[PDB]
Amino acid sequence: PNITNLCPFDEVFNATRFASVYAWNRKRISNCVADYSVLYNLAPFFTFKCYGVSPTKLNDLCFTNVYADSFVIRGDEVRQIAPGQTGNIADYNYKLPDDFTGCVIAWNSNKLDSKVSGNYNYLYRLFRKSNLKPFERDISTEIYQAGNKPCNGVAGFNCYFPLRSYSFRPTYGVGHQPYRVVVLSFELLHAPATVCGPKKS
Amino acid sequence: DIQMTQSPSSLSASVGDRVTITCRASQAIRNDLGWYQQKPGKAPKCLIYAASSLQSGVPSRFSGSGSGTEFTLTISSLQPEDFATYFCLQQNIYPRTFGQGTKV
Amino acid sequence: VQLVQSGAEVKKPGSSVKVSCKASGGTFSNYALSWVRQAPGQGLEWMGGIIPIFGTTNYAQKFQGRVTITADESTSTAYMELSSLRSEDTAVYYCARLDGYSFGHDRYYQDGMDDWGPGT
Repeated sequence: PNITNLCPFDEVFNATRFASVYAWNRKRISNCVADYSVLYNLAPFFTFKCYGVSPTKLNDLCFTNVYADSFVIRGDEVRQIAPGQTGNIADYNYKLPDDFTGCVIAWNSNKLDSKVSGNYNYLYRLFRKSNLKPFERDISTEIYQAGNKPCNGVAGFNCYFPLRSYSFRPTYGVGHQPYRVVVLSFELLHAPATVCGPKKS
Repeated sequence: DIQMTQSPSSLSASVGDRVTITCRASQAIRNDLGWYQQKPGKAPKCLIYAASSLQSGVPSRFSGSGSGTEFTLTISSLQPEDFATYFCLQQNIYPRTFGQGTKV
Repeated sequence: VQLVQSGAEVKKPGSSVKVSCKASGGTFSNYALSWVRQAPGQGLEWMGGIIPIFGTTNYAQKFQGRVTITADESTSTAYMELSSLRSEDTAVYYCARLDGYSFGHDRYYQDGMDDWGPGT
């Protein structure tokens, strides 16, 4: 009957509290059948724009191991994640390369993430002295200096704490609402490919 | 502290013209230029946050652009209350600069 | 959030001027507060900023030490002493919160608060 086994996209998508933007939890996924049909439905997940491979061909030309990331970002920064646009959150927190396979998944989370008291546990970076290459993380929290003089110490003028916060009160409209972007990455490294979709009958 | 320069103040245009107000700095700052509309005898008001990002509560006839040192504001179509003066603010480093200029 | 401030002050030279503005409505003592001059024949000008929670002060060029700025977070009032007045140094004065970065709980409010005074 060719009965199969699964690997947790239920942990990837239906987790309780996601990670922050500056330290996004990269998860490697191997040795599966990859049921993307749950991912394919446009009713739970509003945005499924794909760049490397088509959504129709996702159950073919299958890959070695896939990389699942995570985000909680505002609705005005979802378009920014995709390659070709540089801004303030895909330039210093998550740089995507010009040609890559795999694609973003964005859905609203006003019920699960927006708290009336507040949600100051999401942090991001908008000052960095250097820039980003594709696909690294910057967990370190040294104080950014905007001037020639060594400012240092507490956060004064031209000292900046580089980890700034979101504000997720539910009074805000569409545009500042948490859109939990999960971006997949597909790679074809020289190895026996073992993440490949369910053919069944 | 770096200074900024704009276009000379002699801009005069009718209703329905393309506007190309320039604003240039002397050091490669990312996007931190703001623009402020000032009417005579009145407090200022923001129009756009920083480069393309636009302030809530205003009509969408305003746009801004620029990534290096050259910075532009563009009006899509003019309005009867367009008669004002527009200022650039540097942000980023703290000693700052107010770039001046008017449009009649 | 609104800013109120006092009326017209001494014009005759040789004296020093106290001008103060108070943040009325949602008293926030973390964001940077700035002073802006405007002449009838000249554009806007920046002189100095104040952090009310820390008390650090940064000034403009060529008149560091002429400007003294005092902050009190308890009464939500910010004071401004400027000495050595000229006849050509007259301007209408504004106080503003044009920098959206809070130093207390790491928040960066994007709008820039649109904070401006009435103008005296």
